[PDB]
Order: sequence, then C-alpha cells, then structure tokens
Amino acid sequence: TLNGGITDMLTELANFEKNVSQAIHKYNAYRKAASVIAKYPHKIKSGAEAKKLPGVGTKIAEKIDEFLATGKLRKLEKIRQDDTSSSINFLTRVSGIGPSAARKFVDEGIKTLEDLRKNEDKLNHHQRIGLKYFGDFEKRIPREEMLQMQDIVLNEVKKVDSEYIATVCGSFRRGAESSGDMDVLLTHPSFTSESTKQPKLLHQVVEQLQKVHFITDTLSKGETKFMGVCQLPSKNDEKEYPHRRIDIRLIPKDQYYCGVLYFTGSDIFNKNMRAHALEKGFTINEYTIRPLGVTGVAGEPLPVDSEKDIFDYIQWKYREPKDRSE
DNA sequence: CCGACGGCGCATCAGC
DNA sequence: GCTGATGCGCC
DNA sequence: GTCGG
Ligand SMILES: [Mg+2]
Ligand SMILES: [Mg+2]
Ligand code: NA
Ligand code: NA
Ligand code: NA
Repeated sequence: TLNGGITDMLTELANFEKNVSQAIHKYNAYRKAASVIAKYPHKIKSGAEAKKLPGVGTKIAEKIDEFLATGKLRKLEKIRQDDTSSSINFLTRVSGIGPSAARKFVDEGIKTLEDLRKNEDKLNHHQRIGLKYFGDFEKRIPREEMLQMQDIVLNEVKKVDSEYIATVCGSFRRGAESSGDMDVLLTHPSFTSESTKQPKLLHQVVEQLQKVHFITDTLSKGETKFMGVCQLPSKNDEKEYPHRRIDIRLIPKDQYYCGVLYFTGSDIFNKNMRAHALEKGFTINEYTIRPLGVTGVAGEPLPVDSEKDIFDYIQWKYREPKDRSE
C-alpha cells in the first residue's frame, strides 16, 4: 500500500475517538479520510496534496505533514502511553465489550485478559463468548477456508429446504483473499415484504448448522438476524481450525437486491453511498430505496430489479462488488 | 457559522 | 408485561 | 473532523 503509514495513523486515531473519546462522528471522519487516502494512487508528498481529497481537512493535513516529516504523531505517542486509554482500547477488542462497558470495567479494576478470565460472571453472554474466542476472532479467514465454509452452509441450507437461497456477502463477495468473518444473506419465498407464510425460517437453518457442528455458539439471535460462531471440521490427527464469527441475515425475498447491496458493503462504501442518496433526495436501507418528500418524510419504495437499479436512482455508475472495498 | 453526518437488528434496562 | 432509550453489533 | 449551504 502506497500510503500505509498515513492510513494506519488515521485508523489508530479513529479507534481512539470511538473507543476512548466516544466521539462517533470523529471516528467516522477519520475512517472516511483513511479510506479515500487508501485508494489514492500516488505516494502522498504533503498534507496539502492530501487535503485535495474529499474527507481530508485542515487538521488531518497537519497531522499528515507531521507524520511525513518525523514518521510519527506526537498525539498518538502520548495516547499510547496513557494507561486508561490503553486499557480501554484493549477491552474493546473483545466482541460485546464496547466503549461504555470498557470504561466501566476499568473503573472496577478489570483491565487485562487475566482480569476478564477470572471475572466471567461479570460478563453478559455475548461478552463471555467474545472472551472465550478472543484470539481466534482476531485471525483472518483465508479465502480457501471461506470457500469450504460456503460449501457447508449452502449444502446444509439446501437439505433443510431446497427453496432457501444462501448468499455469502461481506468481503468474500467483494473478492477479498481473506475475510474477517462469514456473512450470509438468506432468503426463502415464504418470507416477503408482504407476508411471513412460515415461522422459524432462520431458526430451522441455525438448528441444522448446529446439528452438523458447524455453528458452535450464539452471540445473539432473533427472527431475522443470527450472530454467532462457527468452525470448519478438521480431519484425523489434524489441528483444529480457529473458531470464526458468522452472521446470517434473513431478508424478504422480494427485497434481495437492497439486501445484498447492504450486506456486500464495505461499511464505508455503504455510508458513502447512502449519504450520496440523501444528497440526491433518496434514502437507502437493506430493504428499499425511497424518495424523500419535500418535508423529508420517506415516500414509497421504488421498483428495484437489480443492484444496478439502485445505483441508477442516485446517478452513480455501477460498481462491481470488487470495487466497493472502501 | 453550524447542522448534519447511514440505517437498522438484538440485548439490556428504566419507567410505568 | 410494554415502550422507549441506550449499548453494541453488522455491512 | 469535514462538508455544504
Ligand atoms: Mg464480514
Ligand atoms: Mg466489518
Ligand atoms: Na479535502
Ligand atoms: Na468490542
Ligand atoms: Na459479519
């Protein structure tokens, strides 16, 4: 990556603002700048040069000049030495522990992996599982393993009901060589925006995957979204594969394109595209794209028959999944 | 200057 | 119990 | 922190 030092700096700042400062808009600002810089095809020579890019402002330009000149950022150097900031940042690496719980734990004297392990009864279910698999959840998933996981999920889903369609989204669908977790969009013709003609549609699928020992734990689960843990089977004498995060989202079948647009991401691409939609007088979620009335109230869902239809409404040329890794 | 910044599912909790 | 606010998660 | 009105 041409500007890796700068993008790392901005990502670290973003994480600080999110985890410690609890300043969600500064977090988003920093990530937006990191992302636009990441795709810039030149090795940046100055803050001024960077400031030409949408999302990079005066303050980031100044940090960029400091970083280019010295290879570091004093602001970050100090943050890295601050024990409370260090502690809070670490604790938030556990799935289920956010900025608030992290600060609360540090208040109570719980601030290391050892502290967490001996205070399991101070954790909710989600946090308990995040702790259990702390190491595993920070590992990436090789695309080769994602393919094996895809094969199991698609085949087991088929065994439940041949009418289900499961689609692997997230970075996998963007063609990444490695993924952070597995994202599965699920549809069934019994569940549309007009009616739910069959209950337990998501449950049946979760059950089957648990039955074949693919899903190993559950972080949360409702009628349309499952958030849990899974694991590839290993062969005789073979070391086990790491446990992996899996998210499954059941989406009304007639709203598949908005759903797959959403679940394909990236997250920054979605924020950027949805913000552009608003500027264009539309609102996009995982279900529909709707016009904004003169008052700002969302109108009725617009007809959508492809991902491209959505791009057309907001006057964007189509971008294939592989070009949405912002 | 200053309001807006994407949108929503599930878990947990307060107030009634 | 329900409703609404908040935390945390997903892209 | 950055942007647009
Ligand atoms: Mg993912
Ligand atoms: Mg992600
Ligand atoms: Na700029
Ligand atoms: Na966390
Ligand atoms: Na995911």
